[PDB]
Amino acid sequence: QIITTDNTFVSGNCDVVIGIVNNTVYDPLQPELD
Amino acid sequence: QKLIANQFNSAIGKIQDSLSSALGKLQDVVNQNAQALNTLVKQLSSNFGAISSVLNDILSRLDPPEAEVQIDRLITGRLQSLQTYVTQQLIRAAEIRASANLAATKMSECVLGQSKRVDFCGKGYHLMSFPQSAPHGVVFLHVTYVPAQEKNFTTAPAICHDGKAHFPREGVFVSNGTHWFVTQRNFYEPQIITTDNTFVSGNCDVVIGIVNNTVYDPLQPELD
Amino acid sequence: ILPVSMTKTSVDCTMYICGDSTECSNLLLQYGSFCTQLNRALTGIAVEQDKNTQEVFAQVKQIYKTPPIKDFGGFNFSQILPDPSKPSKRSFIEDLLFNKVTAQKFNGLTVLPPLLTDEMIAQYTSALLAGTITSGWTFGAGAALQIPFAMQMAYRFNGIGVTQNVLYENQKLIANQFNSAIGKIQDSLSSALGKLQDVVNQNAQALNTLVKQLSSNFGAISSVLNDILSRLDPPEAEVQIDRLITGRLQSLQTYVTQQLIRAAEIRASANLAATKMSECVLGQSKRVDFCGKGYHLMSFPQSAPHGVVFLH
Amino acid sequence: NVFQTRAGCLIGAEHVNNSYECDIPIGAGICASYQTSQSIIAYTMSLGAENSVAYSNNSIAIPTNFTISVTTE
Repeated sequence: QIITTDNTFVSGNCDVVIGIVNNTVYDPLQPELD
Repeated sequence: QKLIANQFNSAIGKIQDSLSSALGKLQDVVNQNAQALNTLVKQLSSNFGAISSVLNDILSRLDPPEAEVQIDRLITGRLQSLQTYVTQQLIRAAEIRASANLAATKMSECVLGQSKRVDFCGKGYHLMSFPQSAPHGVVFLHVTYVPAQEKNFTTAPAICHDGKAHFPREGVFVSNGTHWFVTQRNFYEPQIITTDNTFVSGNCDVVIGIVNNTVYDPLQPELD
Repeated sequence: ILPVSMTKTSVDCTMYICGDSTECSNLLLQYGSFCTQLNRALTGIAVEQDKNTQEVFAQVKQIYKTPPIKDFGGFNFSQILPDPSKPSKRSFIEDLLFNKVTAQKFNGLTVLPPLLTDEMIAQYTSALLAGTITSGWTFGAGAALQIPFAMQMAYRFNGIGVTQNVLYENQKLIANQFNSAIGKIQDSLSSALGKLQDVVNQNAQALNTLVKQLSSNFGAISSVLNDILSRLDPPEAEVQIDRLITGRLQSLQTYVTQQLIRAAEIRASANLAATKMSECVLGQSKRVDFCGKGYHLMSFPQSAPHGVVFLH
Repeated sequence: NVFQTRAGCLIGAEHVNNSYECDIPIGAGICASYQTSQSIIAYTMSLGAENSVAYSNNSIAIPTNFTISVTTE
């Protein structure tokens, strides 16, 4: 499934993690509010 | 909370009445060990084919070369009796050892912690436990939740809405006969079907039993 | 496969050591308590066999029964449910087990019947089955609560961390894999039960050894004490009989000591079976490899002579 | 009274067609108990009350209330 703000949760800036990849998170509830 | 506290306080009172009205598992260990000892003492007065069961008496009535072949029989018979007692005590110690290893496991998993292991910490779903000491043993008071009064309902695997199939996140779909609700599956507490209560997967064709209904979508009025 | 019990055996210590001989009987009294100790040990082993069997099978209060309509969402249990078509109301797999596993009331040896008959034990395995397939785990924790079988299966899937839509989207496939897998058990068994069979072999070997020890002389002039009494006068007959008493005592002591050690093995196996019944038949276990290999979904009990079979 | 069983021949107990929980075990499925005048009776034990569960392809039972129980081991 696509990466979304309800598939995921945040914690801190990206560099705190030893291994991380850049990608987009779609944020679907924003389109639903729109 | 007040109901649950009253049920708990009431349940402890029943334990006290039951014990003041049994401990057979402990008592019969004490009885078995007394029987073995009294049997050891009784074996002393047996003759084993000797002229008397008393060594001083044999020595009073026989000279040494005749006395010794009588005394060798009492030694043989008493050794045989002790070999029997020590063997049976070793076998009993293995049972008590297995029971103590079980009790140390219940202390670890029922008194510390909470256990998912069905019927390990008493019948029903385990809440917690308390130890109490007993002579040569231990008593666990196991506190358990038991689901009580219950109602029949109609139910469906999934809900079909905009051609999407919806499944409950954390509950089960139920109907009072006219309306559909989602509820937690150990305690009846109904709620309307929502996108916060559900997740979609695929279209309505594949699910064997599936019922048409509305999913609420809670931000839709808030567009106003 | 687990052993649960062994044949309740009792031996009259006097009847084994002595025939009709009052002479032998009167000499045996000089050894005091040994025959009382040997009877207490063997009756202790005997009552434990019924307790082992109760603790495995008597988990349930109600005798649950399946509906007339076997509509379990495509899953088929006919191999494992009872046959009403026959006097012995075992399931097809239970008959197949009972036929596969393959009287000596002589020198004071006796065999006591078990408390629950084989038909009552098969009625408990049927109760455990019917409650499991119509209510999932709930009949262990309290009342049986009905639920449709495809939903009880959706919860077993969540219990192993797979989302429930994976079941409903694949229900026919999963039912076919299940129905197919049950068939292979029937082939595997009809085509072994060594765990149960060797408990039977071990007890028969021990009893035949007790009977063979009767014909040994133990250094006496004969192994028949009527022959001794016929050919000798009392002061010589008694020491020859005292040899036979000594050898026959050592023979029972050996047999009972070995039987106590074997009883402790079967007791450990029965407590394991009662735990597997509790955690694998009722409930669903997180304990890796406890309820068979892979992730546990559910299990079914089947009765067997002196044992239990779990289909995990 | 005289009665004959897989467990042996039993004397001084009355055999009945009823079934109850096992009070004193005799063997091979038979139990004995003191019952009504008051007498020793011998009988085939019952394993429990039957319950045909109300199964259907769309029916479920939900608990509406709970009990807390304390139990002794």
